[PDB]
Amino acid sequence: DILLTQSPAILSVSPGERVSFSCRASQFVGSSIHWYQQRTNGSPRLLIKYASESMSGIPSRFSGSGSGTDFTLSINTVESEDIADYYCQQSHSWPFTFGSGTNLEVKRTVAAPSVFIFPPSDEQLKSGTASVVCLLNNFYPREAKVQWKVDNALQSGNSQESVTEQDSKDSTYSLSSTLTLSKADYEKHKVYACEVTHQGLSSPVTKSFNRGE
Amino acid sequence: EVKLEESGGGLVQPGGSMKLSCVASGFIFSNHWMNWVRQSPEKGLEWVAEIRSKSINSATHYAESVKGRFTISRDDSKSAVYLQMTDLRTEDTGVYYCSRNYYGSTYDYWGQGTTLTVSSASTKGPSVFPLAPSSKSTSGGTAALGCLVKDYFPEPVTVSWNSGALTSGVHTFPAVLQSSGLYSLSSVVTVPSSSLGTQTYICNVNHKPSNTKVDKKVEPKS
Ligand SMILES: NC(=O)c1ccc[n+]([C@@H]2O[C@H](COP(=O)([O-])OP(=O)(O)OC[C@H]3O[C@@H](n4cnc5c(N)ncnc54)[C@H](O)[C@@H]3O)[C@@H](O)[C@H]2O)c1
Repeated sequence: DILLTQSPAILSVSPGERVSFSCRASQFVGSSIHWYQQRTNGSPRLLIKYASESMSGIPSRFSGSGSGTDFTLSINTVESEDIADYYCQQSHSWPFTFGSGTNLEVKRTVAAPSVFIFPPSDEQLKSGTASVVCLLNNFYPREAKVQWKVDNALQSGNSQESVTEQDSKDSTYSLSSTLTLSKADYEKHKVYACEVTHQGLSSPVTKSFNRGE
Repeated sequence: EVKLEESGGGLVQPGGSMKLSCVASGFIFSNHWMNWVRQSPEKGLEWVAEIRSKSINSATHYAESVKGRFTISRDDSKSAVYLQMTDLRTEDTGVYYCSRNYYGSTYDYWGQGTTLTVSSASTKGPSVFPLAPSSKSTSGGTAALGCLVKDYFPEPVTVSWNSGALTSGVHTFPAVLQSSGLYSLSSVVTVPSSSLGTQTYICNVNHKPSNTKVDKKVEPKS
């Protein structure tokens, strides 16, 4: 079977610049390389067929070239809308195979997160568990640090984080951190605090509440 | 407009069976070759099976990794293509796309995918709790609120806001597997703080494997 190698697997470019994705076939595939774009939570969308023929409705900044075993997808001016995974596929011979995909990150200016803390709902507390959520909204770059403090005691091993993929409208990330305690442990303490550090914050940001206020 | 719509995914034990369906519209179905293509973090995009036109004996072809276990079929009267999976393995887990291939070239149309989980664990429907805005969730003119969708299995759940009328500012986070073996996620949205208490915010959570369809109104607290 023909292996398609997409390397690098990750590309990061500034807006307005050109980017090129590489697809190399382990055997001759002629011109029979097709490119797909898959946005987060979306389905693959055919962009270019047969190395260089762009499909109807595809923006003109997308082009493709190559033949034999070496192929390139190019985006002449990159916008945040182009944030996606990009896959090549050969139909030179059977079975058809896909590359492993290259992810496009689009750089942007530093954006500090907006931070929000959520107490556990009264509803959940009746079930004997407390989840406390800290939200970091629409920040860049991706690196961020969240610490949980409960009556100023640093928490460990009882939180989990989730990060969105980069947003294709504003090139930012968002992050949730969820602190999970038993109701018994939750009611033993007063001050619940989420402390956030990020390149865009000149000093760490703390969001807190007092249990029952 | 071409549309492809899959269904039938969900949870099944190792060694089990499951049949996926896809209904097509917007092209002459009986002339064209229908495919299943799956996607997983480990293997990426992977062609699974194809059935060609009745005019050429409805010929079927399978990836080597599913041959002898999967059967692809079609019903042209219903514009439907099916994938009967048997003897399922953990590594068959992933998102299954219905797709048209143009006579041995491009996959030129794709469905939205249906998720298969092969696992010995049981289905569990989520609990939905509000992430209630206050002033510690108000950043100037912007407030945040959301829904915590906790303790469910398997993936996926879908979350909409105000029956899909509210999409700007929404972030539905990737699910995280908890140490209990159950998933949890939050969906949040940022809104004008002036709209708290004057506009209604409802998260619509759907977890098909448990037939969970919950609408949770998220209000500021007391
Ligand atoms: N010999 C050819 O048919 C041929 C040759 C060269 C290029 N093309 C191109 O191929 C495209 C589509 O060709 P096509 O034949 O697949 O569809 P078509 O778009 O040309 O359909 C034309 C009509 O033929 C009938 N038709 C086609 N398949 C039918 C079926 N299974 N059952 C009943 N009626 C059917 C329908 O009435 C249909 O409205 C066209 O854009 C054409 O330009 C076709």
